[PDB]
Amino acid sequence: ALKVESAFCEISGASRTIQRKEAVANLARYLGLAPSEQEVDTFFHRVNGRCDLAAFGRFCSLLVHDEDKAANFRELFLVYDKEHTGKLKKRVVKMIFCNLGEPLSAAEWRSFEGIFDLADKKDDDLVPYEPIVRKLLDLPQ
Amino acid sequence: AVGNFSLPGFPLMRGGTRQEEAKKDRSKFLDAARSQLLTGERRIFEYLLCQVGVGRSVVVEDEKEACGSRFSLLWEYDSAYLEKGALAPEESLTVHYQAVDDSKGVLPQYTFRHDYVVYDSSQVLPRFFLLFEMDPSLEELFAVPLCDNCQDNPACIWCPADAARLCASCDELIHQQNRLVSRHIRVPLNEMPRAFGTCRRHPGEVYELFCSICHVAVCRLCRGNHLHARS
Amino acid sequence: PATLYCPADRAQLCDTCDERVHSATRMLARHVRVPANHSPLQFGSCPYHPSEMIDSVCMTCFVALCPHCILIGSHSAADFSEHPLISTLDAYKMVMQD
Amino acid sequence: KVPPRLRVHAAELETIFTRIDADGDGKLSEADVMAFMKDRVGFPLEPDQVKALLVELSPVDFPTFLCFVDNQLMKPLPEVLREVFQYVDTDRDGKLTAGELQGFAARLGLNLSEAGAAHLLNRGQNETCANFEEFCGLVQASLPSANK
Amino acid sequence: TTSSADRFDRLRDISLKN
Amino acid sequence: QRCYAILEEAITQLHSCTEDKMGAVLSRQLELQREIDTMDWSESFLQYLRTVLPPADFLHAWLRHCRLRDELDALAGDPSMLSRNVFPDMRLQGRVDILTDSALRRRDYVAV
Amino acid sequence: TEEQIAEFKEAFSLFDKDGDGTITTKELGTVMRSLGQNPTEAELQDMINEVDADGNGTIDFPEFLTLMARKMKDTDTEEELIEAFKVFDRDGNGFISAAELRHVMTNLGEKLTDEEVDEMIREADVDGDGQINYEEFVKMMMAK
Amino acid sequence: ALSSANALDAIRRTRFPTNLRPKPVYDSIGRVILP
Amino acid sequence: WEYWIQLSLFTADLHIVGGWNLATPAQQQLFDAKASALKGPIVYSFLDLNELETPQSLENIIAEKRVKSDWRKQIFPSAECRPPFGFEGNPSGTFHVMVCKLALGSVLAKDSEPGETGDEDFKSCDIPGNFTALSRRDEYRVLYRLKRADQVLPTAVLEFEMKPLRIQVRQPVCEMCEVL
Amino acid sequence: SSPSEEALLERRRRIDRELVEKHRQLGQLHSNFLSVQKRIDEASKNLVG
Amino acid sequence: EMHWLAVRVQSQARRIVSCMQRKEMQKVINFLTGVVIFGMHIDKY
Repeated sequence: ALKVESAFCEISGASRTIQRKEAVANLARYLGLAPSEQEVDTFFHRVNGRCDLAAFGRFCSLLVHDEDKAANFRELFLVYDKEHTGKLKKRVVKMIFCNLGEPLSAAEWRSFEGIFDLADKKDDDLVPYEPIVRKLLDLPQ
Repeated sequence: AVGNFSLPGFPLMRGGTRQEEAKKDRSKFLDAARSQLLTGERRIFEYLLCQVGVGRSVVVEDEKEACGSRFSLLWEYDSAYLEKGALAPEESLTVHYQAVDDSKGVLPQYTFRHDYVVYDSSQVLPRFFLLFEMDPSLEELFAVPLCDNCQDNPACIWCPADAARLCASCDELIHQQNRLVSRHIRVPLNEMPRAFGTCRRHPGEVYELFCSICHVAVCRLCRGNHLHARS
Repeated sequence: PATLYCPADRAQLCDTCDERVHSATRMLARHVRVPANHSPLQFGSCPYHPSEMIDSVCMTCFVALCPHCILIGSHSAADFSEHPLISTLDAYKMVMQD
Repeated sequence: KVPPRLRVHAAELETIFTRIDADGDGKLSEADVMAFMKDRVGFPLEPDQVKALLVELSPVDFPTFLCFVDNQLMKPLPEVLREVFQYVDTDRDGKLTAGELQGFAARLGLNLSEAGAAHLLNRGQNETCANFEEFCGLVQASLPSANK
Repeated sequence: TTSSADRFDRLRDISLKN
Repeated sequence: QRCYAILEEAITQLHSCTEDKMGAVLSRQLELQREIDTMDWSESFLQYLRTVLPPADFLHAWLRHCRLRDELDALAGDPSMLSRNVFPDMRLQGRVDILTDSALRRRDYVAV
Repeated sequence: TEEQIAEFKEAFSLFDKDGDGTITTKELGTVMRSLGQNPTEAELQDMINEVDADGNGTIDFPEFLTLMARKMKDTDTEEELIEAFKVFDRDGNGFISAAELRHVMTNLGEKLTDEEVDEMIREADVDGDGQINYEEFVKMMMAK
Repeated sequence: ALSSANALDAIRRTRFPTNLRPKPVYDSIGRVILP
Repeated sequence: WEYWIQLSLFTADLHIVGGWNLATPAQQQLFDAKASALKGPIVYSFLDLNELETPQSLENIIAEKRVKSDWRKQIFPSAECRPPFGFEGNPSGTFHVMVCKLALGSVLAKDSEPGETGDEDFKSCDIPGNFTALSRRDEYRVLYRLKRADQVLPTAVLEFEMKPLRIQVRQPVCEMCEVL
Repeated sequence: SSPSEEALLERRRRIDRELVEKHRQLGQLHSNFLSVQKRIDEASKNLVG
Repeated sequence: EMHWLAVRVQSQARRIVSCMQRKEMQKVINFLTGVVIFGMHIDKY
């Protein structure tokens, strides 16, 4: 709870309150969490403008989830890889995130390949998804 | 029974790792006190204040061996001290019903109960046939309250600047959260400026003077029934 | 230019960091914040001791006393012990309402 | 550690504002913070990060820069102070002789005596230069603590 | 507290099996 | 079995004596709780008419509302009395003993 | 209707496996069903005529939109799946027993076979105790 | 799947107790709040 | 009677068109004395003519001489009235309401617990012999059920229009000479 | 400040004071009911004992 | 599950941004505090 109280401070400032859309939708990610854009939409709608220390502390505790496992993330690439070779196409990789689920925007996408080494290859290149899953869940590759 | 004895129908809870985690028994105690108004079935306690003269007592174990037909004292020793008997009472927490709201209650501590077996009738002289009344809805003047912040241990420091009643463990925590609050002057709880109190033989107005013959507080209407009214 | 005062914690601390150092728990929330320069530490120096401000006033000898002028001042004698000592803002409001 | 250090240390904290503010209007502006970037550091911070800096600090005022100072020092001390040991050293030997402490921080606009700088490095055995962990200790020792 | 205390609890056990 | 028959007969007496004792007071309390909320509701309509009616309509509506209060005065009554002299007076008395037949022999020797 | 376009591109690339959205004609029926309305078997080959209108051989994004704009049934909405099993909830406990569906909707009903509804019971009842909580099932239906 | 919308149900139906800010002494009009 | 219906509907647009007292003033006094004999007050219930157990029109109740409704199994809306039936088709239309002057006796707040699916507990439960009435907060809406049918004396049928009626206002003229 | 507005306020005080007395009467009747109920529970533990 | 694989991407691609920019901003507060060392080891003497 000391990490929650500390990290809330450097963003809220002296007002002790986050009114910005971006800074409260994101701040739980320093604490180790993954709140969705739809989840923070319901959070900001219930606290309807102000976010205080008590509201953030349970925003961390009610989003601790046991579905961040490698078994559930490998099943997503397993169906698209019907041959079970452990590799998918890079063109398949793009529709999986831009188009499926929440539509990922283009700007944060350009920083995605810069940190996962997917910018230097061409669109139809063969890519593995085991480095994709392990680097995302911060397991050692 | 010589000493502190317990009376049935009284708010009387418990004093006080893997044993302290049952602290929720006090939270349920204050929950039950607020949930129900307690007339507490005030009673018809009829007691005999017997001047029991015990003397040169022999130390004896529990009652089953101090029964007259199996001990047979000498003419020197005259009573039997039941060592591992009685109950040896306890306890601080007690609700009060202060004015029009509930509180708590930290009763007087440092109790005992010493039980003596007396075997002949001339060591017992009844003196008074006391008919007395115990009602929990009245005022309890032995009224040490708890810390406001910590809601836990009995308060013994009153900070006049903070306007809060505090025990030692919470009072340190009051004054360390900011540099500014460290320099609050901290008087003990003792006899904080609260009031002087309204009269009991008639409500409404407060005491003003003192009597000094029968030591009791005197109000503005009280000196007329005072025969020495000067002192 | 400082105007807010806390009567509980004696600190003349307008605006500024009061939004962040005086809003922590249920503790710091109550803490009345009497504004408009209603500060007992603003009536001038003590004429004997020119370092502290007049914040207490005597209601028997009727002299203006700073903390130095009451603790080891002229009013710190043995016979000057039972005299009532109200705050100086309590004194000024008293003259206004008679 | 939300410092009441830097109130006792606000007489020199204020003179930092008078040097970042070239025009001296009481506002540390967008032009004021960029000018402080090139003359003391020299690393060119292009305007979308000097505007980014102004967000968690529109020109920003004296109480709110005190907020930025007192808040990012909450983080543990040896893990944050990292850049000081590597930037004050320009010969990059891991050591900090008294000359470049004087030079770079008088470009930051302050002073020391040669004897005062000598007492910092003379903490027991004949050193004219400090490393990572002992200068971290000199930070805590000279600074009255932020918890009371 | 307030004197007494340490002498009260030592003679509470009046059975002198010492 | 004859234990629990006597004990539930005391329970039935307790619940029946409490039902008509609390019945006189709870009926009066809900009577006055409705009385506060009905007239507070009536003031909410007059506060609405204060902000919505022009001054000519609101004077007529105020004359209407004063008669509305006095008609609620008439259609409320004033029983009081019986709902005030009922007291918390309940107590348990009895003499139940388990006796041997030869104990009943000794009881009759003392008694008639 | 940008939110309805979003439901279009999600189902279209879900059963697509090629790389640029061109899906084969076998799963043109499946992506149409995942929007949430019943098919007719003649409509299947009627879609293929606009699939091979330009000789593409595959289904491509714009002609999927003009196809769906022509053919739009009343889609099933989120709240009425709750009611669709609440009317089956004669018990009032919020639990829908597995065996009560099988008798009631097969002696009644328009187009239902013995094997299709047996798939519906078996996939809904994963614990095997013979009950399906329907709030968890409808959250497993269209929780978006 | 299971916990993703168990979280969505949780955020929807958990009550939010609010932290208490200090009582304002300067009104937005510019006056001083009097008892 | 108009300000009564205005109070019950939160509407400063409703204005009365007429009325019919279907009870003699001597009968109103007899019902008042019976209510005080029951140690209970009188509440006005503003019911729609078609909300009753069996609906009757105005011409039905005048000709047949009886409002033939079992007042025992009947639910009385008090204070807040629902909008009269029809309403949202013709809001500025003419409707009818009937006032049941009811002798509310001893009351029990049934106060249906959270989990209730409707008024099935407020319909089928037997009123205890101690009391003579039941109450329910339906959310200031109170619903009353009376055990007795010698406790509901209907007073008047009132028809109204929903369109405002403003006072004609006359800013003054000079008295001795009506020239300015 | 009409006579009906401060006859309204008199009726506020009269009914509210009577609510305070009736709420204490529910508390005393409920306390006595579970007082005798406790005497039942002690009579059950004693007679069966 | 693709939505949750997407928001782990939203978390991870955001972490790498402030491992640079916050490290540049605590850099700013570091030489600021490190010359609070400088300006008052001298007026003490």
